[PDB]
Amino acid sequence: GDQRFGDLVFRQLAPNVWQHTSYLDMPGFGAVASNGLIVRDGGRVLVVDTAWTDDQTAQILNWIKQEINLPVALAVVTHAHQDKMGGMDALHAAGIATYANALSNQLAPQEGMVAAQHSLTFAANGWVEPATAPNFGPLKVFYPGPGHTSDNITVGIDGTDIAFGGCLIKDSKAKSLGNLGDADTEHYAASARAFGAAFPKASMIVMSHSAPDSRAAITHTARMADK
Ligand SMILES: C[C@H](CS)C(=O)N1CCCCC[C@@H]1C(=O)O
Ligand SMILES: [Zn+2]
Ligand SMILES: [Zn+2]
Repeated sequence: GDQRFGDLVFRQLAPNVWQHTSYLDMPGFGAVASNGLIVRDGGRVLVVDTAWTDDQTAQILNWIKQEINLPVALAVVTHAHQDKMGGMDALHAAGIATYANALSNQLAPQEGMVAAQHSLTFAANGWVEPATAPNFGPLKVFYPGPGHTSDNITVGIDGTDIAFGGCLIKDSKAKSLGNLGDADTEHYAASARAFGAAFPKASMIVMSHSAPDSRAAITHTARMADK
């Protein structure tokens, strides 16, 4: 299943969907995996999240060229931390249009990230304002509320059973939500449940720091945020 391509790993999840995985030695935590997505929509490719670094992100684009060989129309990144936004400059160097929550772009400089070119804004109910996500094809973008960070967003893939929780969701047997340094501890639990309710038919939950899991990942995350 897994395909090793340099120091990255790619796994097909559905006919038009792949998970990209990249690793960063975080002193004190080991070599930490981070997952994002690659989606083919007809004659173009859409990317969810960068890798940790520009070099790794360029390797994602090289893998796309080899395995899909269609242009990358856009990328959307799911919050202003390095695992999701660390490779922005590589996307820009490649000419790819980039999108993030407006709040992620606001936070990017202080978090050490390069901002995306375009800002997404969200309705009161959490769904992206459609004019801010033009030409997103099957990507359905949802702001569940503050949790892992104030800016975290999530993405469903229409035509599949897949929803991507990014760093908000941990798998059903995880033991910790992380260090919570940037987390909204008051609202985290509600935000996790809101993600599940926004994508109620998704049976494959993809997330940044666990392999894909069933919907049990959402309720386990939500219970731990209760603490
Ligand atoms: C870099 C990354 C951005 S989500 C990060 O800070 N993490 C996630 C990796 C391992 C856990 C530590 C910390 C956390 O979530 O507590
Ligand atoms: Zn994060
Ligand atoms: Zn993360």
